[PDB]
Amino acid sequence: SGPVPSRARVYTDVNTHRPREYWDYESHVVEWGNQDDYQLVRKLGRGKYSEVFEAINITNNEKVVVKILKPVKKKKIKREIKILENLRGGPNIITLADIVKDPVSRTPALVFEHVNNTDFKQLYQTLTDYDIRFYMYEILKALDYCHSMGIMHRDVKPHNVMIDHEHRKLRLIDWGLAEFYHPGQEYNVRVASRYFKGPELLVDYQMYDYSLDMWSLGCMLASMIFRKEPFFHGHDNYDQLVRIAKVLGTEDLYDYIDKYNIELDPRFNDILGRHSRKRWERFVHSENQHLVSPEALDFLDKLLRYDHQSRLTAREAMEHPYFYTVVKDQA
Ligand SMILES: O=C(O)c1ccc2c(c1)nc(Nc1cccc(Cl)c1)c1ccncc12
Repeated sequence: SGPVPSRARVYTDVNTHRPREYWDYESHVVEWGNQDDYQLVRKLGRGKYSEVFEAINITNNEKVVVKILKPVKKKKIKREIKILENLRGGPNIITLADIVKDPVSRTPALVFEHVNNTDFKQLYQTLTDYDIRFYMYEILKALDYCHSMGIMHRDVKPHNVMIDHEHRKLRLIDWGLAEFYHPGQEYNVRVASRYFKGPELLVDYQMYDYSLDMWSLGCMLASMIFRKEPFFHGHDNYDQLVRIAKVLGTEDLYDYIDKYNIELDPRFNDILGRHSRKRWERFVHSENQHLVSPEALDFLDKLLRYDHQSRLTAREAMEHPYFYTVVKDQA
């Protein structure tokens, strides 16, 4: 009978109501600067499809970041650029400063705003209960903004959240997997990073939406409040669902599969087994208790749901009691 269709509960038709130039990124004309305006200082890291460098803009001595793209479809480069241009100036969204090309190799590169980041592997262990609430609220500002702008990030994870802790400044980076939400579209499920993949990706339910990012956020929150990084530690995409099922239980998983008429891959039948929904208190211990509260657990419970439609939206999440003290302090 095929899967049951799904629509986002919020910002459903935002792209339909915009001119085609907004979302038809393949038609976007890119104007490439000369990479000679930037002098590379050092390599910061290598990605799946990019090499990132710290650089200096020789014209004004500003420190920037240059993301040299490895060859990918021109379609995909135009998508990242168009999304970054559409989101530019939005709350906690990384700023695309320039688009250049090396004169010799012709390799395209994206120039970004520099953030003085403290890596999550060093930062998260130092965060107070207030800090987690504060930064979660900052991520929510970025997500509600991009979702309102008709964009799903599709790769929310600690590496993609650059935090200048000294200045309490946060930027959501790496828009390379981001996509425009169009109601009825069947998207690629080979997105996000394993540990942050929502159950919709794991069961191959393609008609997903912005709510995908809310699952990923919930994975981040659970790792922060429980000091268990990553929270769901699967060995592969199949075992990832098993790890989730051992916490959220199998009853709701099978109800989700039923509701959407999802044809489940036959290997899941043997590996999923039967598991009760675990109480969040089972993850609380002497070393993380100070980060856990009834508000944190209620909020986490409302993000970590199989049914993507039942998760809090970024706007609903911002209104949660977990953030009452942050919201008070920001006024
Ligand atoms: O991709 C983007 O959108 C993107 C955008 C901005 C930054 C970035 C990636 N990666 C950075 N650093 C980084 C750190 C570790 C490994 C790698 Cl590969 C990169 C970085 C640092 C400071 N300011 C901005 C950025």
